[PDB]
Amino acid sequence: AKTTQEKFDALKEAGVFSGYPGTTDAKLGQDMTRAEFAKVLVKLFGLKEIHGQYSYKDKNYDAKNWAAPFIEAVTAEGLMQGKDLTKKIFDFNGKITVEEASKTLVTALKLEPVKDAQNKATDWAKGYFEAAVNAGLFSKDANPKANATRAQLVEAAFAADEMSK
Ligand SMILES: CO[C@@H]1O[C@@H]2CO[C@](C)(C(=O)O)O[C@H]2[C@H](O)[C@@H]1NC(C)=O
Ligand SMILES: CO[C@@H]1O[C@@H]2CO[C@](C)(C(=O)O)O[C@H]2[C@H](O)[C@@H]1NC(C)=O
Repeated sequence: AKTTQEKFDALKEAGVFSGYPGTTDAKLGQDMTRAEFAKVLVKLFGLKEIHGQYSYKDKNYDAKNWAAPFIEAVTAEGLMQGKDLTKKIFDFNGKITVEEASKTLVTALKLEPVKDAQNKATDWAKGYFEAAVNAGLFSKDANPKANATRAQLVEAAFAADEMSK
């Protein structure tokens, strides 16, 4: 049993995570954009990329956006939907939150969301967060509304990959 840095080393090896330019530093106290997390999900679950397609109307969401193949893939898969359907906004530059990540992983893992869960999560996310908590993907005193740290995401990702046989 294996430190957060060691889990990151393993996930980086398997191409799931990448680090930052000019440094081998994992920066586990830093946040992560929704674009970066979409990639992580794609690699975590071996989803196929989707090129030449753009389903969202965010500014600079187009063929010059390195993240679009990943954002399209997690969207076809049902793991992510964006933040509103009417305006078709994904918010690729915003940071992934623990309750958002929770949604994605609970769904990818086909776990049962909890009806009428009591916790601090946003309404739409309460069953997702509670299920993610009970799966050991996030700690029960993580803040569901806070941006997830890279440490928390390494831990959640590593645990999730375990749950896939
Ligand atoms: C700003 O450079 C980027 O940093 C990103 C950090 O978060 C993740 C999910 C990661 O793999 O660590 O994605 C990284 C990008 O791949 C990119 N990294 C590099 C080395 O250019
Ligand atoms: C603001 O509405 C929420 O946005 C969340 C963004 O993160 C994810 C994981 C997403 O699907 O991309 O979950 C979204 C929630 O379902 C919710 N989005 C909607 C359209 O209701």
